[PDB]
Amino acid sequence: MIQAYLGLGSNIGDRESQLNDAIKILNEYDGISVSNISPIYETAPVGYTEQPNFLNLCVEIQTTLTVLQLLECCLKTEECLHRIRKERWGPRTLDVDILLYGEEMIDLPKLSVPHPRMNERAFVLIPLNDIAANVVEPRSKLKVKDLVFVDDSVKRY
Ligand SMILES: Nc1ncnc2c1ncn2[C@@H]1O[C@H](COP(=O)(O)CP(=O)(O)OP(=O)(O)O)[C@@H](O)[C@H]1O
Ligand SMILES: Nc1nc2nc(SCc3ccc(F)cc3)[nH]c2c(=O)[nH]1
Ligand SMILES: [Cl-]
Ligand SMILES: [Mg+2]
Ligand SMILES: [Mg+2]
Ligand code: NA
Ligand code: NA
Repeated sequence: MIQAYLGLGSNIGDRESQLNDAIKILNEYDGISVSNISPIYETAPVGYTEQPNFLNLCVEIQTTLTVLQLLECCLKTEECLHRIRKERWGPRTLDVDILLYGEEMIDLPKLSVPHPRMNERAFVLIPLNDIAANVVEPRSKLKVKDLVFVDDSVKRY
């Protein structure tokens, strides 16, 4: 059994209902057991143009899946939630990102763990710190509580 952390996001549709449904679906896969869920935060979009605000959270799982098996479950969950994939990025019903998989470092064309952008994302680190403050991010070798930073664009929902 591996302790892993997922980052979830939604910025279109009924954001909160979609996040809750996603967690339930994730938990229903054999080999994934949801053990903790952060508070939900409303967050300003980063890395693109002006877009509707996100609801973001983090989830702790105990898994017996390999990290690629896990990734398949994450992407299937997005499909259950009807996520649209057009030529250009836009708002999405659900995004399920693998943040951390134990202390492992994976670099494959289809999978990068720890997530390559997490250490500079408040919408990740603030909810992650609520459930994983003492977990080590293996690239930096820092605990989450030593990466997190204050960011007024991330608010409790
Ligand atoms: N840690 C990770 N978690 C989830 N998908 C990952 C991943 N590392 C790589 N991927 C790949 O990323 C592909 C595109 O996923 P998307 O969800 O569209 C990116 P995004 O989550 O919108 O952007 P972001 O990575 O900047 O958060 C997936 O099909 C998967 O193969
Ligand atoms: N707050 C926040 N910003 C995030 N930026 C990304 S990737 C660029 C992007 C893609 C589509 C979109 F509509 C807005 C921004 N994912 C995010 C997330 O989950 N939360
Ligand atoms: Cl969508
Ligand atoms: Mg994603
Ligand atoms: Mg993402
Ligand atoms: Na399960
Ligand atoms: Na790579």
